[PDB]
Amino acid sequence: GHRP
Amino acid sequence: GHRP
Amino acid sequence: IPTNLRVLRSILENLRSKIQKLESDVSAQMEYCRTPCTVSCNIPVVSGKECEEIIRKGGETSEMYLIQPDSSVKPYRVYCDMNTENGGWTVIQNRQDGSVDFGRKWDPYKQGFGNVATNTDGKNYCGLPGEYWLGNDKISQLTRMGPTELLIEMEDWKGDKVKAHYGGFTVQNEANKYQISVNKYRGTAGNALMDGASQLMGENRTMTIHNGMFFSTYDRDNDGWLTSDPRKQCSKEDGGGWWYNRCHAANPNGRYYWGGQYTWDMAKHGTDDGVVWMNWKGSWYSMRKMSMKIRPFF
Amino acid sequence: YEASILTHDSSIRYLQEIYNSNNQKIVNLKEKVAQLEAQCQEPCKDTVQIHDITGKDCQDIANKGAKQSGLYFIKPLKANQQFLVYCEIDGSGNGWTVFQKRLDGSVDFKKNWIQYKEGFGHLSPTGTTEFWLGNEKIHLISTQSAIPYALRVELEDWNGRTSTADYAMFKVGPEADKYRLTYAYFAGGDAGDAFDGFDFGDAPSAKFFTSHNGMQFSTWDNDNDKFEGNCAEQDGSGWWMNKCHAGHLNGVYYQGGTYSKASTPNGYDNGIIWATWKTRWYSMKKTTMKIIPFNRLTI
Amino acid sequence: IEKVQHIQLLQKNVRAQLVDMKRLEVDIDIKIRSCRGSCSRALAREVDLKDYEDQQKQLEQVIA
Ligand SMILES: *[C@@H]1O[C@H](CO[C@@H]2O[C@@H](C)[C@@H](O)[C@@H](O)[C@@H]2O)[C@@H](O[C@@H]2O[C@H](CO)[C@@H](O)[C@H](O)[C@H]2NC(C)=O)[C@H](O)[C@H]1NC(C)=O
Ligand SMILES: [Ca+2]
Ligand SMILES: [Ca+2]
Repeated sequence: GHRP
Repeated sequence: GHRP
Repeated sequence: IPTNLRVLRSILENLRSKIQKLESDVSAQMEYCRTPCTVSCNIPVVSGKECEEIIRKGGETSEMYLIQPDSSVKPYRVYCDMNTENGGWTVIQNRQDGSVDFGRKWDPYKQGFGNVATNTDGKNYCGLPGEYWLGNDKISQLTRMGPTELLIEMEDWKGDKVKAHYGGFTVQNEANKYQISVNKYRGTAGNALMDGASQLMGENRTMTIHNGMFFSTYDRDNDGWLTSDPRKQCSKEDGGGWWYNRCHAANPNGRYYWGGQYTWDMAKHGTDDGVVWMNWKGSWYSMRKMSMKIRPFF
Repeated sequence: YEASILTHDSSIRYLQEIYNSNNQKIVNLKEKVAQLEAQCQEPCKDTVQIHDITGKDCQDIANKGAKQSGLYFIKPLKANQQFLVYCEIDGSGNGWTVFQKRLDGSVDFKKNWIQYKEGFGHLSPTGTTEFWLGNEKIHLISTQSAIPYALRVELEDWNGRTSTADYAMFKVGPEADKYRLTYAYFAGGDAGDAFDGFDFGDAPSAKFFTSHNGMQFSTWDNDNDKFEGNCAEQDGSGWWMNKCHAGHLNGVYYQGGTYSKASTPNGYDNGIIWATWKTRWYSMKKTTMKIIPFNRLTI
Repeated sequence: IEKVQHIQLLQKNVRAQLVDMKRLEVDIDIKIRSCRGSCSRALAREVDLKDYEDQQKQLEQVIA
């Protein structure tokens, strides 16, 4: 997943 | 063992 | 004059029966041998020249691994001990249940025999070693790759353990009758390979030293015992192939006696055949466990 | 009670008879023992066997005549030594070299750099085991001179549904470049292009930061990702991490498929996911990554 | 004498066949177990040397  |  | 034919008749009738039982047992085993035992050993992905390279490559569990000492010969199966003394040990000989015959001729001992490993009960890989002799050609090629050390481990039927460590170990090829050489000993089992039976003196002790000996099998006499009688060969008497001298202080590939303790009247030829290591338990005690492993020496 | 002296003659012979009888029976038993011996020499029969046919890769092998899928030895041109692999051969003469496989979570994929470089897990003739072939081998297979390869990804959920994702000109760089993953383009597949990244709605650049083309490989003990943190370490795996991922085939094997934020220690999605086919919170039941020369993929 | 000689021989033969057998019993035990690593199964069994040892001290007696 994306890790903002 | 040996063989004298 | 008194009671005699009484006792003599009793024993003979008893033995008659014993023969009946043995014939039964042997007859039953022959039927079981119409089909073989089996195993399913999935092959680990990691491979290397030997177990030491494999452990340095991440193979950290003791099980069957495929190794390829050199691009010369094809890869082959071996059991790697990745837990004993920092792991990286390539097992070349293993005894633990008498499940494999070791009284074999020159060629089998040359090619290797037995079972490298068996299934870990419910697993797809073989994480348990079996009994086997890696193979003289193979053991030789492995030891000549570079300095090699040898670790010999044993255990009696009570659970006691002792080890014989050799910092240097080499085995020449077939042309040199797989001549053995070891040095730099240390351990708790006593240096039987170099110094001989610790329970003998002078000439008697010296003739039991293995260091420097050629390898002998019952069909190939290269022992340090000169005789004219074809039955007076260390391998024919002490069972199996080994670097016999005249004859031994250690008999790792001897006959597997259940229970440990055995005596001259049980032995096929009266000699002390059997998984023997005199420097620790004497001549008439057969180890429950016995193994030989190697690793590159640093 | 001790019989007459005239009995000693008959009694003495009776023993001499059975004694000799015993002897003959022994000589015959010893013989039978000899015959038994010749039957107990062979080792147990191992069911897993390796085929003889060898070559540069599974396709080169399938070209030489091999028909059944199983364990084979291949040795790419630059390879210093041959190694074992699992080949998949269909009825069309196609030989795929499988380099990754998940199917039961029996193998821990939280390995280090060396382990991912050399490979871990087990190879089976029935293709029923989990494993990672090894970055170096993958690198060697996909970078052979003038042979462009393709990567096929196969997924399967816990409902029997399977999907695939193809990638043309699949390549894996050398250790010097941290086994960087690259490819020419998505070649199609009902599994969706997870390598192109996925808009997670987290930011205006979720797409870019979860794309894998061009990403180097990463493990907890060797961080080469585009994140100030350590993707490989947080998700506990080895992979071509960005910041962090849209497709994570080497993640924690979640039994059942469905898992959640609470399932993890940190809270991040670390399962065997592929965002274009299932939610980041749906770990696959079966996974397989295989390669083959591109010219072999449908004309 | 006549029958005293036939009996001398039987004591030497029975004493030898007891040792011979005690050995075959061991040989068989070892050989059967060495099949466990080759054949489908190895016949489960156990050796009772006692019955051989007792019959030996029992014989040595009457011989005296
Ligand atoms: C070398 O060994 C031989 C063989 O004897 C056996 O091994 C001994 C170490 C000891 O354990 C003996 O009890 C074993 O029987 C010895 O042979 C001797 O031979 C002479 C004549 O041939 C005989 O009179 C002796 O009785 C034998 N030994 C004895 C005292 O039993 C030999 O003496 C041993 N020499 C050494 C180096 O100790
Ligand atoms: Ca000789
Ligand atoms: Ca980072």
